[PDB]
Amino acid sequence: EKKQPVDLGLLEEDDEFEEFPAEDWDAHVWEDNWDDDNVEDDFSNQLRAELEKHGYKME
Amino acid sequence: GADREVQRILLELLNQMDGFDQNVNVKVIMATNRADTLDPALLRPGRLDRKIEFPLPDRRQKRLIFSTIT
Amino acid sequence: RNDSYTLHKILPNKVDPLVSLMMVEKVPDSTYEMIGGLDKQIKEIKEVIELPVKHPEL
Amino acid sequence: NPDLRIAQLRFLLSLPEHRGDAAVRDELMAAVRDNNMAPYYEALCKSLDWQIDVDLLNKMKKANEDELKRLDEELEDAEKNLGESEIRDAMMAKAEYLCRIGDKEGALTAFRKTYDKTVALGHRLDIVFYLLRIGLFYMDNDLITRNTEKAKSLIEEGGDWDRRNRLKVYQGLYCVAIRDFKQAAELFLDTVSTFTSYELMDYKTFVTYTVYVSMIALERPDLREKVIKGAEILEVLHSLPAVRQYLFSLYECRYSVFFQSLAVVEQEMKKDWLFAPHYRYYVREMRIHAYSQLLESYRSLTLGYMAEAFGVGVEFIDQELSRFIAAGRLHCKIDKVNEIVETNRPDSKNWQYQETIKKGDLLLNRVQKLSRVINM
Repeated sequence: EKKQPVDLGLLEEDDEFEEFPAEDWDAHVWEDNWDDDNVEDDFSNQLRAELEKHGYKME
Repeated sequence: GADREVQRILLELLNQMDGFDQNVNVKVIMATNRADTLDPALLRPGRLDRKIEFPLPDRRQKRLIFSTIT
Repeated sequence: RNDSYTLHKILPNKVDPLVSLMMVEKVPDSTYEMIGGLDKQIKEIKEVIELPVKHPEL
Repeated sequence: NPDLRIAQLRFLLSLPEHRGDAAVRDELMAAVRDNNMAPYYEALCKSLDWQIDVDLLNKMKKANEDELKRLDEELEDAEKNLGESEIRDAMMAKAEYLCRIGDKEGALTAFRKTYDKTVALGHRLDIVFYLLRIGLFYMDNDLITRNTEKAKSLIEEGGDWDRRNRLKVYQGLYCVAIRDFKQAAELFLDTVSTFTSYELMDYKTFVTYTVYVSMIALERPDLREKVIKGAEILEVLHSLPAVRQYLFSLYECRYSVFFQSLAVVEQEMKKDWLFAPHYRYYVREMRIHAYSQLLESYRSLTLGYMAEAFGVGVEFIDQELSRFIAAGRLHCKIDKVNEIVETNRPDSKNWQYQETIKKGDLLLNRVQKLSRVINM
């Protein structure tokens, strides 16, 4: 059955990136997920919240 | 052939005495003046823990007893 | 077997008497790690009991 | 022990870099020397990518061989002169020594076999505590969940409330190590009454954590009840000058400042490990609360009022709320034409419904998945 699966996989592809991924092949997961997104915002905001208000100080 | 019946009665008390579960909200209250002819098997941490004494009053107590009676 | 008064089957356990006596005594089941200030003794005890048993060949 | 601090400083070195090549690294190395550690030196070098002095490694390994030799020998003498409670102890020094040598599998096995002995409670329990300790040290997870269950049983049977408190400190700190702050709230927050477990960290650190998580996941009247009015905090929360300043700023409706201290502490979290990348989850949330708390008394209020309060420009403020509104995490809605904001209250059902369906789906996906497996 495993062999059959493998065969199927082979047919579907090879593959280029898939091979690389396999080669690379860890870690955990923690608990739950979504949505990460970007970062360096909060302080950036404050950096701007200053600047903003500093601009508003400039105002 | 009379003792046999009692002993068990003790063992009965004994068995269901500690057989509970720690959760069984059931307290045991035993009253006796001659706190002496009591198999120690009774007064063991678990079956009979708190041991309480009832003095023959004195001065103060009597005042409460007297005042309460009168 | 009730009326046949032959063994129908052999039930499990018997209950032991010595165990029953021990239960009736109820003497705290105490593990070491709970008595500080009683080593020298313990050592002695070990010497007079533990060692004597562990390796009576000693 | 093994002393966590090694791990914390290690993580510190990992940081976004930051290099540096400051206190940290040489602090670590300094505690390699006196700790003749090894499994790091290759583990760390392979991680950080900066090895050197093949000689030092050899010296450390040598001395290690010396003492492992010695403890092995000691144990040998016991086998002929046991000494039940003794043997297990020399073992505790063995696997323990693996802790000083910070090798996981080794102390693991060593401890295990010591359980077959142990017999008592402090050895069969507290030893476990250390075994998991390693867990905290490596940054694992399961390795702990399975042992906190063990100790859980050992404590559920008998034991006392002295071990249960450390226990709740570990479990708690763990809960923080994930996104599970709610569970850490009560756990840690209740850990202030007692805290003999300085093994991990000090008392004021812990304090900052329990106050942090408290502020995060406690309600407003139970914040005032269990933290703002913390007899053990007042004497400590006066010892600090950051989280507290924020906590008060909230509770008392002094927003605009609250923000600044919030950013500050955020810039203090990314340094820790218990949060690591949670510094992004914490602040996100702490943004919402205030926005929430600000509106709750208004059926309508004007942006410039808010922006003015917090002391930011409108456009940025609008931009912020836009994050939380569509997610139904905030019951506001905005009108930009007139610069106004009105608040639509939510229905209880609407809350659960969204939560119930989410939970039900998670169970369904797991049910089916493993269904097919057992089906074939």
